[PDB]
Amino acid sequence: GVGISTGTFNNQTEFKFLENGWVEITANSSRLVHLNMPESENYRRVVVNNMDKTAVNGNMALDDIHAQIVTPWSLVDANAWGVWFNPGDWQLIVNTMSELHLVSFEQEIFNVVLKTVSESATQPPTKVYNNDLTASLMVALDSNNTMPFTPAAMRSETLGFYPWKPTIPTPWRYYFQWDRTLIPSHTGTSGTPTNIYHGTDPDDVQFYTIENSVPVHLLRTGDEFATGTFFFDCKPCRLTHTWQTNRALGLPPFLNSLPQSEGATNFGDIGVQQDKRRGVTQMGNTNYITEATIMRPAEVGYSAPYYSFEASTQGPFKTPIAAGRGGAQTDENQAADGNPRYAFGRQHGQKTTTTGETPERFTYIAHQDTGRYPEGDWIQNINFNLPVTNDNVLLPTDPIGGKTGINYTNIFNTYGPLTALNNVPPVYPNGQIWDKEFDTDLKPRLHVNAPFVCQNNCPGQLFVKVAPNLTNEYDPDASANMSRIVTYSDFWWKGKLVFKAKLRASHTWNPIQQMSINVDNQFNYVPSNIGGMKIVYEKSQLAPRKLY
Amino acid sequence: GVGISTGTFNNQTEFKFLENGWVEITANSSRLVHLNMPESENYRRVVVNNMDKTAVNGNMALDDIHAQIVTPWSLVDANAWGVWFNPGDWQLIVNTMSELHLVSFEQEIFNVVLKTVSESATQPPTKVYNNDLTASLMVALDSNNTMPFTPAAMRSETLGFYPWKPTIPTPWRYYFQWDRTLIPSHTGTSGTPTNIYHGTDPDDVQFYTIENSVPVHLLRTGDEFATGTFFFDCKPCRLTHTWQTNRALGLPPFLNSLPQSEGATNFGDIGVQQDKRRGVTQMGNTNYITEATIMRPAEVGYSAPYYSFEASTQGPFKTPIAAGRGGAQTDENQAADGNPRYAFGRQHGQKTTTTGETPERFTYIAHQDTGRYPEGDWIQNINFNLPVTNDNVLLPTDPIGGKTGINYTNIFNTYGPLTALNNVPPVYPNGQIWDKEFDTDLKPRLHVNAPFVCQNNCPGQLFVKVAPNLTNEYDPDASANMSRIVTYSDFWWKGKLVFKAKLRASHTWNPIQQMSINVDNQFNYVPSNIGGMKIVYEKSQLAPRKLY
Amino acid sequence: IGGKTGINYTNIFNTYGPLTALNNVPPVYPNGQIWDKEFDTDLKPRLHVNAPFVCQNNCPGQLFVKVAPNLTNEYDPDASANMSRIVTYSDFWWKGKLVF
Amino acid sequence: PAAMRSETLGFYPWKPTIPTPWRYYFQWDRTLIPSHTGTSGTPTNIYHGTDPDDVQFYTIENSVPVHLLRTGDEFATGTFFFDCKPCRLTHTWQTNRALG
Amino acid sequence: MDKTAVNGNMALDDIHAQIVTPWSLVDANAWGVWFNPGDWQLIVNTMSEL
Amino acid sequence: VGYSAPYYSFEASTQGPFKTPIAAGRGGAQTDENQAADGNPRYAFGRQHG
Amino acid sequence: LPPFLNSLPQSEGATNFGDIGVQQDKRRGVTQMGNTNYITEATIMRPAE
Repeated sequence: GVGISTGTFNNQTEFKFLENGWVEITANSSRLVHLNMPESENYRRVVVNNMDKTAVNGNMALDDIHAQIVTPWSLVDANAWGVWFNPGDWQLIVNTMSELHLVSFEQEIFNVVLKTVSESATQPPTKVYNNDLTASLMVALDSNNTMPFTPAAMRSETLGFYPWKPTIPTPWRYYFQWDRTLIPSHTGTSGTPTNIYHGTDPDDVQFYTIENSVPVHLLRTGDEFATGTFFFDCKPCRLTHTWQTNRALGLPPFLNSLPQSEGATNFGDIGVQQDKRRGVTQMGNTNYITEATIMRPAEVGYSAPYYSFEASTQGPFKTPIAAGRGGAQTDENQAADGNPRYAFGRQHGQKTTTTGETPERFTYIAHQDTGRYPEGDWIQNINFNLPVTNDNVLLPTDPIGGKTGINYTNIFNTYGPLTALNNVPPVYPNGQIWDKEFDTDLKPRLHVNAPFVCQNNCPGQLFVKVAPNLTNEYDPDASANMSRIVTYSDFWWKGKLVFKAKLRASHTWNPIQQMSINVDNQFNYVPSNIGGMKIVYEKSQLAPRKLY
Repeated sequence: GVGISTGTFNNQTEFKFLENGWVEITANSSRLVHLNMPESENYRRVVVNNMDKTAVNGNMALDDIHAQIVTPWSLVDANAWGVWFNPGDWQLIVNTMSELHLVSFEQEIFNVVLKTVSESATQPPTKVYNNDLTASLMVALDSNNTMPFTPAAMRSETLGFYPWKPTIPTPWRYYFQWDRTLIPSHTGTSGTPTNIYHGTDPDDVQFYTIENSVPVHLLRTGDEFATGTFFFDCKPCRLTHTWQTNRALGLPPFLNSLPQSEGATNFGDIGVQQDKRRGVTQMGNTNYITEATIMRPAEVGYSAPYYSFEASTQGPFKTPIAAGRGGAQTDENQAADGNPRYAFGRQHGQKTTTTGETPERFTYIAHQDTGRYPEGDWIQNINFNLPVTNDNVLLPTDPIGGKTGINYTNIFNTYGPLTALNNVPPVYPNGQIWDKEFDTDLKPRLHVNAPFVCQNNCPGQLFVKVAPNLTNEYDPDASANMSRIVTYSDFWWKGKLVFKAKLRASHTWNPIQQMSINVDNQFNYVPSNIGGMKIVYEKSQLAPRKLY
Repeated sequence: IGGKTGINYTNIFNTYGPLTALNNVPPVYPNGQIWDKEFDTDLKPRLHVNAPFVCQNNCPGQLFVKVAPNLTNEYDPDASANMSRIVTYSDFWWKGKLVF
Repeated sequence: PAAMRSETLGFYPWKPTIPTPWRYYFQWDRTLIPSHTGTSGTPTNIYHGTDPDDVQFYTIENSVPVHLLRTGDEFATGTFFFDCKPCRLTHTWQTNRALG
Repeated sequence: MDKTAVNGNMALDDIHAQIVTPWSLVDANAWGVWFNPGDWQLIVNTMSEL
Repeated sequence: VGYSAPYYSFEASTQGPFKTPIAAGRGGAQTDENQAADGNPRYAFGRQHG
Repeated sequence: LPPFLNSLPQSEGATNFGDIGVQQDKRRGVTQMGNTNYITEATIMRPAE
């Protein structure tokens, strides 16, 4: 009814321990969503063109030319870790569990309130907000996944992370087809390369509308819309990292001489010469069996061509890399490729009382040792004389193509049938939870943006829009814009995400690295005297696991 | 039989998760115990007298005069935390659980081996060790608790903490009655005070023997002795600490002025004068309602007379204190009373390859804020004029009895019917697990040495002794010592301690302090290149809990 | 005591013992508290000095109330300023029932 | 408990009342050395800060289910049942000088 | 701290830290909420335990 | 019956000084409003509460 | 548990005493003095009073 509520606020996460060390995690989340009427009631087709920026030779990485369809609908997106967990629940899950399953997902909309602004133009020009009890909110649930899938976590435009703060939805848009061609150059190149935007191929035109595809529900004040329960079928995401490289697989060599005194410089020693040892190598012309030459079962990780831009029908793009380097060799100073860098605003983890429009940034360096250190690689000739000569090695200090800043590791690629690698780790709080698999014949082995991939079907997207509120003067045969009453809405969203985890067990004599609070990160978890909150990122794969 | 084994080595700890968030922890432990034949086969009554040490005036804290009965039996004692858990299992229990129950306890002895040394006196004088298949080992289990209860963890004489290292049992002894009287003095006292050892009261003489009290089992090589399962009935031991003092109980005052800018120096302010506020105090002649004067429901902790030696029938002793101070005010520099100090050797956590006979020491500072800071206490007159006068306060800088190093906090005592306090926390690895309740009419509310107190009955003590191996020449009517064959033994001990714990839950937005490994304590959990191991102490009450 | 003429030994005296008998606190009309919560500690106090009844295992839960946010048309969560709301208040009726 | 700050509901049934703005204590560390009037120098009057081992930040939203009430709505707590010792309405007069 | 900076006034300490929440509390834990002086006179004069 | 407590005794701890609570104070023929005592509570309140 | 005696008497008499063969600052056990290495019979921790 008019003065009857249709739902209940709930933002609790529960832990229900089953038998055999399985625990059912059910995270609830509720928000207050503020929605304005759209700027235009029509679908647009806008072409973005920053050709003045890439007209300077060398700046071809800054390309932004694309085409998109601007729709009057808005999207409610809750596909991020920080929507469902606070740092206490995340510390509990990360420290106590070993693997994670994704079970189900629901959402609903209740307690709709529509108000109209009537700006009484005084000399202090005021505005009185009145309830419009007969206005409607239009809600479309794309359960068959007919619309193009747009995850909002990649643009940092999901729901907010604080339960006591009102949030906004994202204006929806999708990509339209275009053709462009950009020839690269460098600073000090004679002439201008081709920088051409061709247009649209008629064989690839797809124009989607919400009205022709999805049934749209009209919600007044006493109405309530509830999505049913979707059920996932996914692979488990493991909360442990591996440390073993190719240099630490299998049986170590037997030491015939052990140290007799304590110290960091009392080393052990194999008492056999390198040309008198036993074991298997893969060098048919070499009697040396060392730690770098001994045969391993497979290879962990691979080398990829890093900072490689590939061009296609719609312009250049960067090549994605599955796992980057990180650990004792690389810091914030030592720049690497493969580690993602997140940017976000005050709604998603930045300090709420900060000044300026510069976002907050961090680079996520994972714990799994599956990367490569490109400054220590080399090729050598198959003759394999051990004091190697100048013209028999390919070093990373040798120029490729005459360019002194390019070596062979920039174009190297060692992916093969012996390559083993790991899935991507979850990133709290800004990371995505699930993702959709590509509708192609040969599917990729992993995604670099989400730990779960719903294979057959994913949860349908939820669209929302304020219904048009017309005035007395309205002529559809006139070419001008539709004149509407200034209306906005407030509704309550409530979701429920259910997981399933397994409690970890101790295997070693020594303790394990855990997530804790100390004197350094103390004031990152409490509000300030004004109420400024923030959410700093936390690691997810803390405990180690033996690979082999 | 002779060539048949009678048991299985087991040193695994299991975690069996039940329903409703309860987990059954079952710790197994196994050792190899090395036992020699006793020095004498008789019971002795030895009186220890260090009267030359306390003959100097002022050293009366160094009293060691007592009397004891030296028995030829040895004790197998496994009442310590480090016998049952490694640091990985302790990290799991401390980080994941909230309370701890003690359920049952078993032990057994198997695979007995008795050998005789026959020293063939050559010029390199050798010794050949021969199996004596008909020798016996005597095992007595005092299941009715007839012998006096002696816990070996208070003298650091339990079993070892490493499963791959052979251990020894403790030679048993108990206290005999004596009477002594020592009058204290100081350096520069005219004359000598009374330093007299009187003797034994005949009303209090108790001489216990193992043979007249306990049935003794004789074990040959094919024999095996197994204690049954004892079942505890105890209160649960909680793995969370409290932080709330008397200054943080109840509703805070309402602030009429909040800060407008961020900073450590933008304070809030109650906008009411101290003589115009509302609330309840306990001062009938004072209109001031401040944070120190406002009525609280009860009192947390108490003041005790610290470093107070009390004298009785058998000499002076220190007064035990339940909870000492510790935290932001006290460090290793700022000495305190109430916090225990442990000393131990290479078998119990010291570095195994260290040099010297100086033991390893640490002071255990707990996390629970239930102590007192004696430098900030004061008494004042009941007239309560607020700028207080010199002769109306009792300060800790005022001398008591004319002594400049003694103030009133050394003789103060504020235990009352309003005092609330907490049980003692477990100390890993050197701390005791269970303790026996006193057989008196009015029992103490807690013990300062063990978190569990078995009230009605405790597990019985296990005594062990090599049976006498006589030679051909033996005359009992001759006053000389019995001549025996030099014999020793090796047997395997195996115990099983079962607990019950409850998994913790998250309640706050912020994370909780956990136990972790880092770059500082990294090499405390791995062996060295010689095999030197150590066990450093770990805290047990890490998470906080609201008191009120 | 200690050379101070305004302090005697009764200010530092304490004669609580195992022979001490004493009474519970009396109710104070009208300003006094009715019930109180027991401390969640291992060794609990024998009485409280502020309420005659102490609910030992559990006490009645507290009741919190708040007016829901009433936003205007201009609202930007990415702006560091304060949320602008419509000035709202409430009136409700409370009704309790205590049985002795 | 709000009775210790004199901030409960009103005592007259025919008079409108207000509720109390909620707040709780956060952890801090401070140290104050006492003195008297006419003491040479200044004692230590230091506010240290917060211990990270004792930080507890509670919110209503993450802990309690919150009901939304419009005009036609009504919220009713169930019946809680106490288990307490009886409070006696008689006093004792006998000292140690009047026993036996 | 300006109040307790004068020597001798250390009973007037008010330094603490608190969390200020936007919620309000309905508290009816007092004797005067439930009884008028007539009912209190009846209970006090006629009864012995409660 | 009853006990003696250290009266107007301020104890200090981690978070500052506080007064020691006393269970029962004196009162009767010897003590009046003039004769100040310790243990008896003192209430302050406003127009809403009496 | 009493302390272990490393030297027992060899003759009978009221003045043939035993002796702990460890110095007072070299013994093991639990005390309640955080600033003292001496473990004597008056300093050693007892369960209650």
